[PDB]
Amino acid sequence: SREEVESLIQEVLEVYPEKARKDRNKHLAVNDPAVTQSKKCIISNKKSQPGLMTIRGCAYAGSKGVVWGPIKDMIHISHGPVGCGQYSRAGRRNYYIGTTGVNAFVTMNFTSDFQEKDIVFGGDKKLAKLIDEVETLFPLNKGISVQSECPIGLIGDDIESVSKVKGAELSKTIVPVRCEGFRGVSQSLGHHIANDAVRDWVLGKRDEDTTFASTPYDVAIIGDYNIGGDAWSSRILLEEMGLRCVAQWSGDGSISEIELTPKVKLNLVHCYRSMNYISRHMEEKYGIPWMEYNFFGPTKTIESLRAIAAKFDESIQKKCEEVIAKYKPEWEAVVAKYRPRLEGKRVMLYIGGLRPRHVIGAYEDLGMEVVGTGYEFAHNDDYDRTMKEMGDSTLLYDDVTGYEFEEFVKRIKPDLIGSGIKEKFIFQKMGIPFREMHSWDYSGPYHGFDGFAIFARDMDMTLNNPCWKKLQAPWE
Amino acid sequence: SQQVDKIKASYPLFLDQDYKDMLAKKRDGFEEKYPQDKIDEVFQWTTTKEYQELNFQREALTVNPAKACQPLGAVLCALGFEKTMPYVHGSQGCVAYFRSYFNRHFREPVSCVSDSMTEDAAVFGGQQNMKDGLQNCKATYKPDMIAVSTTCMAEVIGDDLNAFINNSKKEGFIPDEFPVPFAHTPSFVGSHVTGWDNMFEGIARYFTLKSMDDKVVGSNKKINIVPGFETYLGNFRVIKRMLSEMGVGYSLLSDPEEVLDTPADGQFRMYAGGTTQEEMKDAPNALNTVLLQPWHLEKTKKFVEGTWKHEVPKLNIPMGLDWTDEFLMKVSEISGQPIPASLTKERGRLVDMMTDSHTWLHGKRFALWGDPDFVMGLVKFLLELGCEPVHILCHNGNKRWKKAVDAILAASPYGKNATVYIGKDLWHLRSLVFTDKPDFMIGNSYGKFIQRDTLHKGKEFEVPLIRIGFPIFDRHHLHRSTTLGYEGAMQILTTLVNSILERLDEETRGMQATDYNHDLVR
Amino acid sequence: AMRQCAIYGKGGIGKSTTTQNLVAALAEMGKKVMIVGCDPKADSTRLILHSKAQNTIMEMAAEAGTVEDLELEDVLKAGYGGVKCVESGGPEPGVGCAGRGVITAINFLEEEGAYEDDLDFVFYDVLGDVVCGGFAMPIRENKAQEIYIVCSGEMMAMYAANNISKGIVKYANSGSVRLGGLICNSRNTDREDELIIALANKLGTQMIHFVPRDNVVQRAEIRRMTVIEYDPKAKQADEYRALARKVVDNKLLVIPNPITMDELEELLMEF
Amino acid sequence: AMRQCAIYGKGGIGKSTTTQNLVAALAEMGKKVMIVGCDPKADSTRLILHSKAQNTIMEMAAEAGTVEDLELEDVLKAGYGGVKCVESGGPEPGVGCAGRGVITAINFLEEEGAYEDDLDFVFYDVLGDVVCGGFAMPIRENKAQEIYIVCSGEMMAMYAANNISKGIVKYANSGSVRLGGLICNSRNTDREDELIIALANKLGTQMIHFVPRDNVVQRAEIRRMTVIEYDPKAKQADEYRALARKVVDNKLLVIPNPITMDELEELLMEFGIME
Ligand SMILES: Nc1ncnc2c1ncn2[C@@H]1O[C@H](COP(=O)(O)OP(=O)(O)O)[C@@H](O)[C@H]1O
Ligand SMILES: Nc1ncnc2c1ncn2[C@@H]1O[C@H](COP(=O)(O)OP(=O)(O)O)[C@@H](O)[C@H]1O
Ligand code: CLF
Ligand code: SF4
Ligand SMILES: [Ca+2]
Ligand SMILES: [Mg+2]
Ligand SMILES: [Mg+2]
Repeated sequence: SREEVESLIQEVLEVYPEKARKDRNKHLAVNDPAVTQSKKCIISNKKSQPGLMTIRGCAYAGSKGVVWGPIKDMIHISHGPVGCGQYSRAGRRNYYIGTTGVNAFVTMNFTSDFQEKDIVFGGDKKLAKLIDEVETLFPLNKGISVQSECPIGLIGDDIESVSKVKGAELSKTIVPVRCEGFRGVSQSLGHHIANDAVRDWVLGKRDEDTTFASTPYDVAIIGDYNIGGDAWSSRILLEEMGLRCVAQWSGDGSISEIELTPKVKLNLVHCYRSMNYISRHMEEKYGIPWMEYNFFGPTKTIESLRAIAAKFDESIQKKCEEVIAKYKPEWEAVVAKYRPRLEGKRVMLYIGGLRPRHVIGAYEDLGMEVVGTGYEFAHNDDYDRTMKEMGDSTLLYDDVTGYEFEEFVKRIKPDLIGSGIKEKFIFQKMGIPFREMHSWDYSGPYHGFDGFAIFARDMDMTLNNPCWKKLQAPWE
Repeated sequence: SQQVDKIKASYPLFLDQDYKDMLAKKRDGFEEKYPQDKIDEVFQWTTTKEYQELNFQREALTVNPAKACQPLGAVLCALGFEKTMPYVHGSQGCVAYFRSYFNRHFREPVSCVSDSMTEDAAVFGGQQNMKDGLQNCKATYKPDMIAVSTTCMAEVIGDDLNAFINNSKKEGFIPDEFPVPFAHTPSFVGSHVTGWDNMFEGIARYFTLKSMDDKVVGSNKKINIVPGFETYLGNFRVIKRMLSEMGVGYSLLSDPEEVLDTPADGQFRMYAGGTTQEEMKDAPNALNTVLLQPWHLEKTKKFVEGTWKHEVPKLNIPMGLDWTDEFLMKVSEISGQPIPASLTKERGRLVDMMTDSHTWLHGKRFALWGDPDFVMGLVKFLLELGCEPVHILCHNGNKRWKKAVDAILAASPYGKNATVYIGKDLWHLRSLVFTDKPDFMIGNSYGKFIQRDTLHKGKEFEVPLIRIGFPIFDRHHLHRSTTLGYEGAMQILTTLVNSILERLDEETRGMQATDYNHDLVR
Repeated sequence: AMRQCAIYGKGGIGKSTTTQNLVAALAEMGKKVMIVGCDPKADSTRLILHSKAQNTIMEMAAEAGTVEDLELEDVLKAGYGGVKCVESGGPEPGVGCAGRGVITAINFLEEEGAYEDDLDFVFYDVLGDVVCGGFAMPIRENKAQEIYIVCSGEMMAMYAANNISKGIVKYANSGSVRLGGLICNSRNTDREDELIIALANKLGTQMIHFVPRDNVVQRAEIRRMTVIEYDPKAKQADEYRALARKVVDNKLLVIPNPITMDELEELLMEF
Repeated sequence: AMRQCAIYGKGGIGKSTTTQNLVAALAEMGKKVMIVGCDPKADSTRLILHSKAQNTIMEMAAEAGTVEDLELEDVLKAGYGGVKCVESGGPEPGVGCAGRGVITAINFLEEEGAYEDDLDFVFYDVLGDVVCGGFAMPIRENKAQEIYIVCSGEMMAMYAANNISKGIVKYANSGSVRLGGLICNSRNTDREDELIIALANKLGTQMIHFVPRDNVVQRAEIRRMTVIEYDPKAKQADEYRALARKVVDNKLLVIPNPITMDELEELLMEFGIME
């Protein structure tokens, strides 16, 4: 109930000191589907209170980790000490096709590897030396990007000049990116720093080039990172509908695809938080319109295929119907097999920016009810989009602390919890089935119709796995 | 498309013809990919000697490092203590990364907190974050002790940890009495091992420095054991079991084994076990302090020898038959307790396994990498097994250590083709396996990729990866293994001989081709 | 529509003093102005404000501990004649970059909405001695379109003038940055004026106004007020109105031709 | 033991002229001395050198395009009294960090072997207007053990001196860097000596010397030579000998207790600078 959820929030906040307690209450809300504006309900995207175990990453993670790292052809240098590149290497599954270390470098870790001589003297000379070295060793790379770690902003290193001078010397595009960890308050400013970096150094190169032949059906998937091959499964559906996909941002992406993007007629934006900055820019500079779409679950996909097709002519609309007709028996078969298995099960989700709101349709397609949801680093426009999707009196949390999350889960008692790696081991211990939402628990793809079968099957094996019955010892 | 009866995951889903056609179209249509012949030409080039030279000529670019930063080392060590919460002063993205890197290797929850310093915190300093952070963390997680380490942003701006912590207590944010040991842990300097060493000397120093007069050496008749940075549970377990078996009293400082291994019984335990504060306080009263991994325990050796006046024995990490004999004999001399019949039986069994598996093991060539103590230990054991370690790489190693290992290699006729490389990454190693080919690679999960590259050149050129080391993320529960002692040696011996036998079977499995040698009894 | 100009010069030569006076003449004129000081000294906003010290964004934000946390009203306070005054502030000596403090302070104001407040003019009191990315930040992002450098008869003021002009030259293609004029502060030099204009001509910009040394200026400063404000009837007070009248009137922005050290040697030697 | 000294101050106050002249005197005495100017002007090595300009490590490193590729004999050239004169120089304005060029230069000088050359003294000319890490690097590394601040009767110099002392205090736990004294240059103010010593007392360090404003430095300077070298007999030549004598003789290095702007403001009026 609303009074009960409200009490639960108040009850939990009692443990915190006052500055932290006062600030946190602003981030916890009981959802009202009716409210138009998020700010009345919840406040978001504010610096985290120290010592509370927030799940948020840094700006480097948002820029190097999510937007930039997935491009296959380019080489990304983690500039600074050795750790950031190391923890983040091959951590995220933005799937790509290439010969690694030769023409594609995603899983590879490239670093300046700062030592104290570099921190005292500075790293510009080294970055230039590294750029030259990178060039002799890996001759087929199509670009270079420098992702700034925290010490770069602090020691006064100018990477723009080195990037500008070397780029000129190598007739190669080098993108300096200032995603220092201290900048921003979450993985979020990183996306913006990364988006802006893409726009200043890589978007306008084929500004005057008219050689590429373009059909009116050309479209670019924006903000789909191909985790587990999500983009590929999403891409095949658009192609079958008759649209041509010129570019993917940035999963399994290439710099050539990105430079050719402005040539496209429409931009489909899957992840609003990460790449909406680029989308708006493209609409202002090139006039290309952008529409947010959802491919999780058969209902969102059908609704999404339909909307995208309307923006196009009747042949496309007709083709859209054939495709929905084609995959309809496949998805319903999955529903028939797995809905009886997952029906009425309550779900709690914590993830960073796009997914808490987005996977709701898919869970509901399986008869599961999402009792509560939250975001690691989502803005309020993200929250505006969230409440319509969330049911009434459901719990909403922004930048939930670890302690808040455990207490909420103990009270609410959800059947299954979708969240990241740090949160997962605590919950299994508690005996609650956990599915990792970020990595799709090394499974996927969860996007599209093909993705949905994997998703229903995954929720079912974990939720109904025999191991949950076994936790209390028989001898009391 | 998906048959509901047998659903396909990414693999082999993308292997389907519609998807294959789609990817090709995407590759041909928008990727502007270099021709396959060119890609092939370039790939064969990296496998060559000429490329190794240019690759080994690098002075500024590091590709695929074998080392991680200091705070990782500091958080792991802080985890060793009872009801202790690791606390890292600096930016938060670092904490998320440490918890995830640890979570994946241990498949266990890792508790860590940050004071969350921002851009604004960069100009003013870390003082507010530290007071609020210390106050918020204590109220929220109820840790008995909070151990502070710092992120590079904090190290570069220069926040004073001692001043900050004292002012927090002085201003009243946290009690005066609440323990708050702190260690500066610059990521640019060293590695996670050094990070571990710093945190420990700091914790040891905070508890024992003010009171030394009351302490008298050998008064408590226990031997302090300092593990160092360790990611195998069996190691903590084995050291304790043998001392226990021998009857020797002991204190293991920084024991993270209960917490990293808590049971799923329906209740989540943030803190489990750990070294007690009293154990830390009463430590100088030990007869002696033994350091398990001496190469990264140098700062701690200085504090323990100088402040506690313990004469730390020079002993190598207890790996292999000789080193473990040396550690036991030494414990026997310090304890005054004899090595029991039970332990001598275990050594006998190790030798019996060595005599039993020697023909397959002999002459095998290995390329291996890791932290310096572990690599050093492994090198010593392989030579004891008569195997030939061709390429030895320690990224975070040094000149003295290299000198130490070369001496070890010189002592054995087996260490003839062996070469030690320090400051060289996995990219360098890739080149080494391609130019001079080892039978096997012993290392962490990062080597999965080197193996993939060798198989690409050819079946015959592939070097299978054998995983011993940290981090291991593609296999499950290996962190439950033991590398120390006779038990560790036995585990290591079984994995190497079986890795070798598993490979021979694969090579001889072809029907009417190579199956003549695909023997039932080996 | 809105022009933002930044005052640059060597320390101790009168930029805080010169800027405040020119702005009060402008305010007396009814023009709405905001003065943001990028100088670590933070005495930039002292005369209009009539306050001993103006708390910097950095001093206010440090106690609060976070930047968006801090209030605009507490940070930005209104001076005499309705002028807006704020101190960018900066870092502790030897920590981070002094110049970065200018940047967070300027972005906080943009986000907080100080600009697009229909402000007629914006002036940045800036430290002109060392050209650094952090110090030359207002030059890099187009924080300020027209830059006016305070210079005098000695070797240091002319050299710093040349250096700042060197800076405007490097960032010309990316920005709209131009050198607005050269304001000469009297060092009571024998041929100070001909020298600044001569140094100015070679440079490519006309010296906008010559400012004499007056004790009225010294006296107004002790009372913590501007000359225009303390004595409206004064010659020095009327002088400032000339520079302010000239600044509104001047329409010449030029990309500088930095001069060589030697020409500076021949030139100092010429007058 | 070879010695390292730094002159830090507000620009245009005579840091270079005073530093060069003191070293000429020590060169007169016979101590082997080396001067490195970390100020971007590089007119710092001009009086000793007898060169209109001195090509820097920064200028020399470029064109050459590699720092270690650059030769020492070309980079360091010996002056009057046999004192080595070298220039750190720096980047074209607005690009990178200026103090940074100072660091690469000392590193270059240390790596190429200038020190442990049994030079009795080493003098660093540094821009004292702003303190940030590139500038504060000599303070950060223990580049200069003893620091001397040139300052005058004007309020800007005292802000500069006060500002630099705050620098030393921050790097005090890490380093062996300590402020030596406050050198004083006369601008012909009413009570320059009394005012500087009061501030020195407030700062916690002694004002080392009072250097009179004289037209003789100018005559020697235009000739592009030092005062001690030009008129050994001159009165200004004896004063510079005294500073040289005072610096070698001085044994008081202290970590400064910085005064507030109010204390600085209050102390200027105490002598009547401001009513
Ligand atoms: N035109 C002037 N007439 C008289 N005194 C002046 C004049 N300009 C500046 N001053 C005095 O000289 C000093 C230096 O100028 P100031 O603006 O404070 O330095 P900065 O250029 O570093 O901001 C002040 O103490 C001020 O009273
Ligand atoms: N004692 C002195 N008496 C008179 N003039 C001096 C004296 N010391 C220096 N000067 C003059 O004053 C100026 C400042 O000295 P300089 O080293 O060039 O400045 P900075 O090192 O501050 O850039 C020079 O033009 C110099 O000739
Ligand atoms: S916020 Fe990297 S792990 Fe950290 S202490 Fe630095 S070296 Fe080590 Fe963000 S940019 Fe990166 S991820 Fe952190 S580290 Fe800073
Ligand atoms: S950029 Fe300039 S102000 Fe900043 S640290 Fe470097 S030299 Fe100092
Ligand atoms: Ca587990
Ligand atoms: Mg000022
Ligand atoms: Mg000088």
